[PDB]
Amino acid sequence: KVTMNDFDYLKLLGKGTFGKVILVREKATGRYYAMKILRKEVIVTESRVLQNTRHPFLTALKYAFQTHDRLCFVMEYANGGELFFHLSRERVFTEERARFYGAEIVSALEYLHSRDVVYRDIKLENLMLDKDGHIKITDFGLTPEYLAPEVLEDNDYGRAVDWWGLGVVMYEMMCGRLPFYNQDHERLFELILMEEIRFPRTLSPEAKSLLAGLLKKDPKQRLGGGPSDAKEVMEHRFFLSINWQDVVQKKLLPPFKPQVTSEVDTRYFDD
Repeated sequence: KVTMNDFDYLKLLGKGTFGKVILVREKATGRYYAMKILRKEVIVTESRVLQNTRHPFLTALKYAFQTHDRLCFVMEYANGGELFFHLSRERVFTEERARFYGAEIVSALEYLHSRDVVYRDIKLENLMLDKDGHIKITDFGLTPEYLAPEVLEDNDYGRAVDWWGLGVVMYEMMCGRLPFYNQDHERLFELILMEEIRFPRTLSPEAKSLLAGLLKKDPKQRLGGGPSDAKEVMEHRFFLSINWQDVVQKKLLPPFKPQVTSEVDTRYFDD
């Protein structure tokens, strides 16, 4: 069985109300993982559910053990760096790059929704790349929150919020900044709920169509908020060139390859 003594401490990946996430190395394999340490005190929809949700673009739960105090989840750790870091080193991504990343995300989401699982955390900080250029949706953050309108108005974490999160993520990928990046900030509540999001002119009209769709304020009208869930999104104008089987097969080539030797390469483990 796994136990605290099976790992070497590397650094803190994230702290939080729920607990913390540490970057560790399993002495037996020399392999790297992120260990989420949840206070039992503080605490279900997070345990087991993720424990089993396995998908190419979802971080995998390697081991799940518990101390008498906390709950520990050792999960695979992408070593190709964080999306935020790559994005910012380019200000924006080519629309085809957005595309490449968004589709791997759509693939994960279609999957989670097929199991009546709402992700709630689709956002740039939760995105990393693995050694090969492929996306890994993480479960934790190392930025203003852009909750979905129905979450702000009704505390309604239904399927749609994931599509809303997909839109905010690609809007930033293609524009280089959030939708209300300049407008103060304590304004976010009223802006998200009632301000129209405007799109740069430099955006292909399909891309402009996708964003306008993913960012609909009415879940009932969002691209993906319809009973067909992911399908509305997989079949959007913006998404034609795509081969979804290809997508989930990791058969697509990543438009960017992180500069790591092997998953063992610890070079992205800094800033």
